[PDB]
Amino acid sequence: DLLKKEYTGITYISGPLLFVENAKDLAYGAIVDIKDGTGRVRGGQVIEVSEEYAVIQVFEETTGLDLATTSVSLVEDVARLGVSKEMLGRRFNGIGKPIDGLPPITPEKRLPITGLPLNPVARRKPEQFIQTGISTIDVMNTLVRGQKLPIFSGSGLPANEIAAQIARQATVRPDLSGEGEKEEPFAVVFAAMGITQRELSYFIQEFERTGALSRSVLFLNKADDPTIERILTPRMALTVAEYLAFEHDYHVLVILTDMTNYCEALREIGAAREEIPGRRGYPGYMYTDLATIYERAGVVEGKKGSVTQIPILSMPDDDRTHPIPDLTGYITEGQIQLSRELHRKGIYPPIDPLPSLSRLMNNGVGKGKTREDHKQVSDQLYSAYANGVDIRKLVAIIGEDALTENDRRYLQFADAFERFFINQGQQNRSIEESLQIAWALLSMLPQGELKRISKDHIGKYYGQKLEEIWG
Amino acid sequence: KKEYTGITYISGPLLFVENAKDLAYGAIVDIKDGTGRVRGGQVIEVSEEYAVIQVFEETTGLDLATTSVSLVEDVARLGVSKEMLGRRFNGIGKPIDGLPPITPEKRLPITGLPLNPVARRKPEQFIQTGISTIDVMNTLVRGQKLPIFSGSGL
Amino acid sequence: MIQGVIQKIAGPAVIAKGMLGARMYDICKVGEEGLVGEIIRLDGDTAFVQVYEDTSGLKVGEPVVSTGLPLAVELGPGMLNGIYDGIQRPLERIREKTGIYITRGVVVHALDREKKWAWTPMVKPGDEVRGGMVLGTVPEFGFTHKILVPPDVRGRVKEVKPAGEYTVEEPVVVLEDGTELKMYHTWPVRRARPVQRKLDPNTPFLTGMRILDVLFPVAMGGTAAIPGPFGSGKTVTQQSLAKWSNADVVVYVGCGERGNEMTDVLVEFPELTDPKTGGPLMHRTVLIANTSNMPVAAREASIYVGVTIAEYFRDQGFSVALMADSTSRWAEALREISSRLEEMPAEEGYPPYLAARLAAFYERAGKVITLGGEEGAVTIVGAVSPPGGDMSEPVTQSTLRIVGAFWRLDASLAFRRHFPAINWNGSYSLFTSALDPWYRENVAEDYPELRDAISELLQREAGLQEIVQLVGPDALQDAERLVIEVGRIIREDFLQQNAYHEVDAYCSMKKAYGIMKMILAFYKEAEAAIKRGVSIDEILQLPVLERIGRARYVSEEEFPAYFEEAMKEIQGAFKALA
Ligand SMILES: Nc1ncnc2c1ncn2[C@@H]1O[C@H](COP(=O)(O)OP(=O)(O)O)[C@@H](O)[C@H]1O
Ligand SMILES: [Mg+2]
Repeated sequence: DLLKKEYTGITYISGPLLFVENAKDLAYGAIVDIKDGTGRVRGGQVIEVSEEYAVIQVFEETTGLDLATTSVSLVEDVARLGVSKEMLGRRFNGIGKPIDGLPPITPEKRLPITGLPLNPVARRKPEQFIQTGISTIDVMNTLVRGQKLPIFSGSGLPANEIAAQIARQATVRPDLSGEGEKEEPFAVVFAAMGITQRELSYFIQEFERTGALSRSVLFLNKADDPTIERILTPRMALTVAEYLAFEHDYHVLVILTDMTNYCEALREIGAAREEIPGRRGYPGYMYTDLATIYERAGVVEGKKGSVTQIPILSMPDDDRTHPIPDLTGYITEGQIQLSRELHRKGIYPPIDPLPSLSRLMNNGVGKGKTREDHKQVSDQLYSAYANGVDIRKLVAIIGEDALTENDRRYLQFADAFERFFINQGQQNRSIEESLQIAWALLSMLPQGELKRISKDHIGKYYGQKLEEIWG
Repeated sequence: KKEYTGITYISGPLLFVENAKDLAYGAIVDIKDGTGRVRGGQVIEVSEEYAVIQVFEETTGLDLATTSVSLVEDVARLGVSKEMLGRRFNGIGKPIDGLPPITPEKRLPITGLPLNPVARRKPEQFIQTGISTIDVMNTLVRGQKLPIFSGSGL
Repeated sequence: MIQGVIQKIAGPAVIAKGMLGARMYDICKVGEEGLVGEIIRLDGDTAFVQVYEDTSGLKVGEPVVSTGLPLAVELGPGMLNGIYDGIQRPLERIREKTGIYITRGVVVHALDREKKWAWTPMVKPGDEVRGGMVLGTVPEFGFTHKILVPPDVRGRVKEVKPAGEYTVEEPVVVLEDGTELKMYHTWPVRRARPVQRKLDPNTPFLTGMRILDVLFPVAMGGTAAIPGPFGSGKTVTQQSLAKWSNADVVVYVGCGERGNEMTDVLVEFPELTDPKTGGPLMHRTVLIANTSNMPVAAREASIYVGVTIAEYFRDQGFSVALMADSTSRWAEALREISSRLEEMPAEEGYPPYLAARLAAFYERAGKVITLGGEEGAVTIVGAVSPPGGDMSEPVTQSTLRIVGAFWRLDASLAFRRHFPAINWNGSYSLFTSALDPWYRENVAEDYPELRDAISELLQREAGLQEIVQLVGPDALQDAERLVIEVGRIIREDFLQQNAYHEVDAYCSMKKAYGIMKMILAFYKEAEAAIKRGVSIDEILQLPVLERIGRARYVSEEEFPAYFEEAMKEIQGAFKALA
């Protein structure tokens, strides 16, 4: 209603937590306004309520607050976001306020940002093949519409350029799939958490040059912004994405810049409240908290729209067994892992195919979708590359001159594979070009060693030469 | 004979009973609820105000209104006899083979006294186990403690 | 009944006061909306309730009402070909009552009250009845669902209904004591359904995968564990077991995993064929789903609901296979609840009673004599997800001490796309010796000798790789090179299996026996030809290696001719090489 209720009587302020005693009328999970003695208003959220006292976490910094003049007032019982179709082309901060100088959005609905779980009966299988233009992804780790495919990166590796290239080059192929239906371009929902100015200025220029800002909604939480605001931002972005996808039949692509910062923000609050930790001090419920973010993608039966997620996260000390990559890989449908060793040699994009994985590959490839020899070629490349890597390891112990011809063939295959298939630069490749290059590489090996490829496909496609394409 | 009905706390395997200073430490008790079922338990801490009881089996169906605790025995004792040869027990002396229970020739505390080191003597006679690698190369002597170290699938 | 008010709300945990007289582990209704909760701690006048639904938006002062009964499931006809949530609510009717999202406070009956079933009686007035005895028979998708007396009911028959069509609410048998028996009954999930006698494991559980069926078998009443890191192959292996095993009824528990795999099962299965019935594959499957974004406290309930349903189908004389998608999420949920209770944690933060729950869960499996005199069995396969692939995880170590079989997965084999990626060096089975009389009767008289001969070659190859990594493969003698090559042939051709191929996805026992016989015959012939002075690198150029290397993809009904052709080609190769 028009009424608002005031709460004085704060008894404890320290770090990100604030304590108020006679506040039994505050619902659990409600949003509050904290008013300073100078009139400044800061946000908050109730995380524990009792008839004795209540606990409120503060989004902004606690500078200038005091126990004599501060007051707390209720905003709403459930955290909600006002969403509209007018949001396309606007920029917002980490809590949904405009920062582009334009008037605020006139809401059409007010949706809870925590969301609701999708019914497993209401889902359907994602099967539409998406062509990203990168041979290491399209052929060996195929991405389909409705998948969660995070990128596992290091400290100095170019994950942002790969994400921008994917967003620039992604398209479906109606002619191969037989649908015949053209598409409108993807709408991009961009959520940044703790991003620096150097990366943000690159992303803004990349989106400006390709003309994608007219179809994009941006949520920006910079590195000098308060830390606790990072809890809200993925939920706001995914709420807007879900509304656009399942209410107006858009095809939404979601990019989350750094989940490591989100996990650090979660760990700070968890250690403030003294939860029981998991590995390396992170709270024990981090698997559940991450699950409510990733599981908001997919495809819904009877609806045209879809949500696709590309989270980006940095592995500390390039460790795959850190809790953040481990709990991320236990939820998502695969990952794309970059290699620092490939980056040192000048290969771009430095995607390492052995640790990479795509679970939904079998649905969107095969006869009548891309081509009948996709999966067997993908498997044969993996086996041959693994043998080449093992021979590389053995050479370092026994020396190169002791190799037989069979091992030298695999060594040269691995070298040519790295120098030609992975290393492609900024060029855009169709799936047919990638398959042609892959078949050209496999022609170096003897015909009798192609165990995983059927003999009819071998008779149909074997016998190419790589040098004719470039010379 | 006496029964205590002052239960004040039930959580997990523990329960607290007030005004129960008469129970000895380590004593065995039985817990009776409203359905007539009887459970077992052990006193693990005694104080002036209450005692802490660790309950065998689950605590499903207990409540703070009707539960009562009685004393069974001051210390855990076992009745032993020469008729125990050829019998199977469940780990607290209750037979499981279906035969009638044995009559006790004595009742002994299961926590035994230490042996006096000056009363021992040197072991000097062997046991034939029937295994060549044990009898010949690693012979077992009467009075020895000789463990076997194994693995998961062995 | 007991009625109280909310005192404190914090996440999934609600503390209510005024609840004197409430009993442990009873079901409570929380708030004005009526969220389902369970009491886990009594302390003076208050009670501690864990809520099976999201608690956002609740306020202090709302009523709390205790039903006075523990968590129970409805057991009866109509459970096959359906999908249920963690506390047994049919999702396909929540889909009708709500949108595409799952909301709070939905009350649906587990069994449909409107469907009419064809009832056929067996008892007559004047009969004595007892728990476990059969009352009648109702057809269901080609099965004969038997209506059973509840295990604690005893009396004498007064009157029965004649043959006809009735719903599950219609009383069919009225006793002299006055009790009325319906087609269904309720049973608490935390109590094991009683049996008459446990039996010995003497019948193999056929999974269709060569390595598991041959090298590490599991009996019909056994238990197996499959641990491994993420992206190793647990889910695909369990779904292959659901597709191809010889169990009559399959129960699948999706504890804390993705919803896309449940959608895949819901879509793909109705198009498939039962290997032994001929009808649709979905007619024998029950799905219990609790995804990762669903509430945490419902993860514990789903396991008990699934094992209780599996035990119920055992009492009718069937053999049931139960698959638990991840038991590590159950332990994580127990750890999450324990943080609110402020208890002292054990190693890795788990509550100290974690090992008791897992031991009590695997204990329900086995082959029994039912109370009605029939013979049934339940076999459990449980997946474990260790953090970071650390096999010294407390859950893994607790599971390792009670399971009869252990199928360890490896990440290094999964990187190079070698599937099923079972780590041979760290896997074992304790059911191998007891199944030997069955193999001789049903497969071949010399099958255990062939299996042991294959194991000897694998062990010898494993003992020689410590030298190859030191001095290279070319420094060994001729026989050692032959052993290495035969081990590579075995690894590439026998153990490997593609679960997505049309033919290779399912392999019978006799086909595996034939492949092993071919491999051993080739090994013996090559060993004999080595003594004649023929070099090892000459032998591996033979065209008979292609015949062995592609015997996987031969169809089941075309294999007998291929086997006899390959056995003659083996003689045709080595008798003309030198
Ligand atoms: N027998 C098999 N044949 C072919 N591919 C397999 C096999 N087993 C696993 N895979 C592949 O390995 C990946 C592992 O998936 P999944 O088993 O769902 O992960 P997790 O083991 O972590 O649950 C799958 O994407 C699948 O493509
Ligand atoms: Mg899985």
